[PDB]
Amino acid sequence: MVLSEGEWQLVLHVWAKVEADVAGHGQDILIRLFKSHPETLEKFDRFKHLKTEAEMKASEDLKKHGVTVLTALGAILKKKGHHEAELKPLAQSHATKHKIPIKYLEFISEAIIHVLHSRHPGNFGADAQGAMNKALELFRKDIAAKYKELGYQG
Ligand code: HEM
Ligand SMILES: [Xe]
Ligand SMILES: [Xe]
Ligand SMILES: [Xe]
Ligand SMILES: [Xe]
Repeated sequence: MVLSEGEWQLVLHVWAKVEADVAGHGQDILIRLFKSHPETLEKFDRFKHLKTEAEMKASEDLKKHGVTVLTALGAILKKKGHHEAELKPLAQSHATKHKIPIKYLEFISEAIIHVLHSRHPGNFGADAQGAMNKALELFRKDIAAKYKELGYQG
């Protein structure tokens, strides 16, 4: 699939607002993911112990990881489809070391969309959400193709 420049503009415009507070958005997204789909938390031996939303919000370690996640995603989105080089090490670590199924990438995509919708209603109307969804679908499609080459695809 290919996004139009108009679609990338909608994605990068709302992303510019996300970058004003990377740590805060990273925290919101990861917490939303763990509350909505508790099973995903089991993949993080680093955070499995967190029992409540309050503990999650208080974790400095969780906030640091959210920044790492958003920084990696932001670098990919800014390539506007030319992300082959950036995707390789991510696909390798998530397929071979972390063992993250495609299903879980769908869950975090949903979490990202929910958070942007709540925090940026004026910059995340239907058209902007559709463009972000297309961008995340492209990301997942390419990661899935990589998983298959690496011998995981699941
Ligand atoms: C938007 C998608 C995601 C991005 C861009 C992303 C990015 C990253 C980055 C940059 C790292 C550190 C380097 C590495 O290990 O590759 C990482 C580590 C990791 N990721 Fe992801 N990730 C994503 C989704 C997920 C999901 C959905 C899960 C599981 C539910 C997951 C589980 C992990 C785990 C277990 C680690 C290691 C954490 C640690 O112990 O330090 N990731 N991820
Ligand atoms: Xe995140
Ligand atoms: Xe990933
Ligand atoms: Xe994603
Ligand atoms: Xe992408």
